[PDB]
Amino acid sequence: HVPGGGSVQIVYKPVDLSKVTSKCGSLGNIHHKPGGGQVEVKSEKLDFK
Amino acid sequence: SIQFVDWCPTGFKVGINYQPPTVVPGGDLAKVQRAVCMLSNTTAIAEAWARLDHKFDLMYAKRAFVHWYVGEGMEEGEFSEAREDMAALEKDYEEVGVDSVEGEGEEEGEEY
Repeated sequence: HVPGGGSVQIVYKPVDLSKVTSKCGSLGNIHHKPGGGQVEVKSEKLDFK
Repeated sequence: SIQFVDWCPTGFKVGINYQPPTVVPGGDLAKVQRAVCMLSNTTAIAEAWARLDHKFDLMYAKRAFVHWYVGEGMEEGEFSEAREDMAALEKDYEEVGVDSVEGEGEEEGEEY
C-alpha cells in the first residue's frame, strides 16, 4: 500500500498594476490670449487747416 | 513807468458819484468817506491764458475726460474749433502788444 495524499500547492497570484494613467493636473492647461495690443493715445492731430 | 500802450494816451474814462459805499457788517467798521473801483483792459490777461491754453493742449492731446463730454452731447471736432479760435485770440492779445511802426516821411517823388 501507498499511504494517502501529502501534496498541496500554493494559493498565489502575484500583484501588479496595469493602465494606471498619470492623470495629475501638473501640466493641465496650455492656452493663452495677449493682454491687449499696443496703441498710441497721448497725441493730438493738430489739424488746423 | 506804469506801462501803457503808446497809441492810446486817451486811455481813461471816468465817473464820480456822490453816494459813499456801505460795508455789509461782519466785523469792525472803517469810517469810509471816499472810494475807487476800476476796470482795465491789458495784455496781462495773455499771461493768465498762456497756461490754461497749454492745459487744454495737454488734456486734449491725451484725450483725458473727453468721453463724459462727448457722451453728454458733443463731438471731438467742437474741442478743435474752440481751441483754434483760442489760438487766434492768443495772437489778438499780442497784436495789441505791438509797438507800431512810424508812417511819417514817405513820399512818391515828382511827376515831370
